[PDB]
Amino acid sequence: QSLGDEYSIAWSGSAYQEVSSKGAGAYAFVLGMIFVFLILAAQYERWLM
Amino acid sequence: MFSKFFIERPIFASVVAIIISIAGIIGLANLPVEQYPSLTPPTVQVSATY
Amino acid sequence: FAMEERLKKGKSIFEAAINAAKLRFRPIIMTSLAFTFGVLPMIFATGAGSASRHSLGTGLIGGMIAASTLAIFFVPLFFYLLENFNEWLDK
Amino acid sequence: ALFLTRNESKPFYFIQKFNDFFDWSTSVFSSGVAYILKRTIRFVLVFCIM
Amino acid sequence: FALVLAIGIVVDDAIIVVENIDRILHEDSNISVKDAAIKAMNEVSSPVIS
Repeated sequence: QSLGDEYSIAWSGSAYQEVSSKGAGAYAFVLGMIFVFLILAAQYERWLM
Repeated sequence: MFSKFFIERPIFASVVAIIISIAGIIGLANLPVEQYPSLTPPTVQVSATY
Repeated sequence: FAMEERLKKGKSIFEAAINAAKLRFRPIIMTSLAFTFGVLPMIFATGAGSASRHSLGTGLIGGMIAASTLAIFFVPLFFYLLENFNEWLDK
Repeated sequence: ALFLTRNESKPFYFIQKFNDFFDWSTSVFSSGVAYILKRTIRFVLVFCIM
Repeated sequence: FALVLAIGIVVDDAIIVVENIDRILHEDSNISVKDAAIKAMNEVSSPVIS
């Protein structure tokens, strides 16, 4: 708002890491459970349990 | 006999296949897409001034 | 299949080869044509990168045709000739 | 094993006609094999020519 | 490109197993559908693994 025309925002350290992280693995946690669901339905031999 | 353990347990077989498929889609998303593998000879340039 | 017929089923060298042929003809052709059809749109593909696709297509389609037609007739002959030779060696 | 049954019947006509032509080609192949087997040497020469 | 060529190859193994199950199913009315699979596997395991 106050430095937009001439100044450019830049980030260093942790801040650069956080802004550019675009981190994956949000789905990972769900995937872990899905994996568990499958290894279990093969032990149990029943999809429901 | 390995074949028949599966035949007696369809769910077990299905589970193994599903796991293979899932790992497959995770892998597909992760993999880079290029036109060709690297076939280009690597090049180093030495420059001098007289 | 022929080897099984000559070794454990109990058939002549000549009969094994033709009874092998009648039983295994359907699997061979099925699989052979599944491949040929799989590589058919290569040879017919037009667009960017068409030339590479076409070349790969032509070699494979022709090869498979030969393996599915000519080879299937000759391989039995080889089984006979070779197995007959093996029997002669045993004597 | 779980899904296939012998109860099934009435495949489509176009599929049936193709299968019949296939089953006649099966006999042609068998007859061809028999002829080739009898001509052990003429056909071996053909292989060399090829 | 390899994946395209693969489509044909990957179904080749599967076809050999279900082709034989069908044949056994039609040859023998008495054989139960699962018994077929076990019997078929005995016959085709060597062709597939090879």
